Amino acid sequence: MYTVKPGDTMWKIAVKYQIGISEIIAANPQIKNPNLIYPGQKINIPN
Amino acid sequence: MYTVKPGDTMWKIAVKYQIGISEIIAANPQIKNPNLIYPGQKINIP
Amino acid sequence: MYTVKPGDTMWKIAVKYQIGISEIIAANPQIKNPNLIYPGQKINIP
Ligand SMILES: CC(=O)N[C@@H]1[C@@H](O)[C@H](O[C@@H]2O[C@H](CO)[C@@H](O[C@@H]3O[C@H](CO)[C@@H](O)[C@H](O)[C@H]3NC(C)=O)[C@H](O)[C@H]2NC(C)=O)[C@@H](CO)O[C@H]1O
Repeated sequence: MYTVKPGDTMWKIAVKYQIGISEIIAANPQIKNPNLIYPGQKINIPN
Repeated sequence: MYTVKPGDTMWKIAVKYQIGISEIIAANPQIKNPNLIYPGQKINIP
Repeated sequence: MYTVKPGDTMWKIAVKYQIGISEIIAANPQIKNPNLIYPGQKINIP
């Protein structure tokens, strides 16, 4: 549900959606490490 | 067939040369982490 | 309070510590250019 933008970190995404980082991680169990994601990939955000 | 220069990122090389970001990443599976590239590295242009 | 590993960038260190790039930049005003950190350099992680 969010397309990663250049420079984004998980904290920035968490700030934008006002949700904890661990909730975003739990929505994406296929991700090996968020340090491998690149801009233009889309991650799921639980509402 | 592009040599990384200081200051480059994979997104900047894709935007500057008009290559899609998923295409440049898929052309370069030898880059373990697309966020970490170094000057002098050669990357493939699809 | 953290030693830069070969292969670290400020963005990778921020993502490891669950913080943002501005926060790690703010903590390190001795770093002239946040894109350029060196192996073995000591930085602050707040
Ligand atoms: C896929 C994508 O574009 N990701 C973005 C990241 O690339 C970008 O981080 C910056 O990445 C470059 C390239 O890896 C880093 O430069 C490297 O930095 C190290 C440590 O200083 C240095 O040894 C390398 O020589 C140098 N390489 C080059 C080619 O100059 C740069 O430091 C990263 N910047 C930061 C602040 O961590 C991040 C952040 O802009 O965004 C991703 O979206």
